[PDB]
Amino acid sequence: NWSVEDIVKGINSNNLESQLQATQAARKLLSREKQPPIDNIIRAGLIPKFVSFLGKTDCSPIQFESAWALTNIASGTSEQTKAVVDGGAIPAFISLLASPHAHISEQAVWALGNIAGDGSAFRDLVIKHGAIDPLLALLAVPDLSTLACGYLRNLTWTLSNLCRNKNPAPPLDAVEQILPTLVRLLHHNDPEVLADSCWAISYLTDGPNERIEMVVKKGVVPQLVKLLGATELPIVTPALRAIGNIVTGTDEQTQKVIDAGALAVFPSLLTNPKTNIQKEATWTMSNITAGRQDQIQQVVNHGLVPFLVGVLSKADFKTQKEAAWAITNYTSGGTVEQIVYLVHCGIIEPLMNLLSAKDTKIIQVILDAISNIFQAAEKLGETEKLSIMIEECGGLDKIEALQRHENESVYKASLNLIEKYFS
Amino acid sequence: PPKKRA
Amino acid sequence: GPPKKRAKVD
Repeated sequence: NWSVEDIVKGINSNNLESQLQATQAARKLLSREKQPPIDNIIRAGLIPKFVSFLGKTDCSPIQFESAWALTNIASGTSEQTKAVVDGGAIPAFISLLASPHAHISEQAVWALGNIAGDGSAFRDLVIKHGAIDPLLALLAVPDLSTLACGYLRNLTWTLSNLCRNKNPAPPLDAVEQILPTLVRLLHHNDPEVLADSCWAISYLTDGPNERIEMVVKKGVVPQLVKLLGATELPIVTPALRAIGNIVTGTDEQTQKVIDAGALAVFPSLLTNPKTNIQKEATWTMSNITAGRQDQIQQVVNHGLVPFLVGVLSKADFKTQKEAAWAITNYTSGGTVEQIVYLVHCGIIEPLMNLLSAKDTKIIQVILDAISNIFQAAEKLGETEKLSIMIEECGGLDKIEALQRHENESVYKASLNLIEKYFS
Repeated sequence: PPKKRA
Repeated sequence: GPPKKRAKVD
């Protein structure tokens, strides 16, 4: 347990072995204390010395200890990560990727992951210094299973951070260069590699349709759907986010998710005990029911309309809001027969019950859906029978309440629904 | 029927 | 999402 002052004295000794012992002491402070004194180490001026130790090819022990110390400094706040970058650490760590010692190479991988993890600017700076080619070179083996497990997890995680963040998204050419390795990782049977590989794919699909397309073109949707059914929540969470991202794209991109068999997983996703899974699954459904009528029909055929009735009836409120969107999208683009089916499944009562929500947006969304359903009933001449159903379950009074509702945008719909179907 | 990100 | 950064402990 050295003091920072003694570490400084050791590192200033210009005795390589004294410097190694002091760098190890610094590593132990940074790795073993519960509040490690990162700012004290930075204020002491040690980062430039640590960075210069990364180049001591003749003393691989001090390369490792300084790489570890700098890794942990870079794991902190953006200002602490910036201190590491400002000391010249990026090119030094990239050079260390070529070390013949796997534990040192791996430590450089980890440190670069922390730097890129800070945000898009340091991510793009790591890329501009040329990290991608040597990172990918470490994974250029015929079978990933011959690599050490911890080593492969660290590389996967660092590559996922190079895929991470928007404003801006990563450079298109970097994504194109990383994707084949990422795809291979996505097929590797280590649950931690799979989780982080899924996380990377979820970042790359979180963008415009052109970004979605370069992922979908690599043929990963069947594997994402397989991972969608995993037992490990750390895998299902990013797989579902990536699937949800993809169906925000074109109808054709959405069709590849359906073709791959994703909808057969949604009975369990839409009833999942983890609130966030249910919410994301219902969000995903809302962007599928915003699709074509044949895509709505596959939602019907897989039996998912009763599950949407269920989440609308009872779920966390944010999940109920996504379900209200799913219904408004369904009623907006569905056929009359599909909308009739929705009503037969019991959508009206849970829809009316949510008109008591304090949230203004969900009220708007629901009234829109009710408008769409009446439009279907107009083409069948059944507008009265529906207004009976709505009054029968107490929905008519909530319509009455809402044309005294403060917000600008509930009146015109309450108003009009009454003028047309209730007076 | 519009898709909502993200 | 998952953690942006990771410290190496012990």
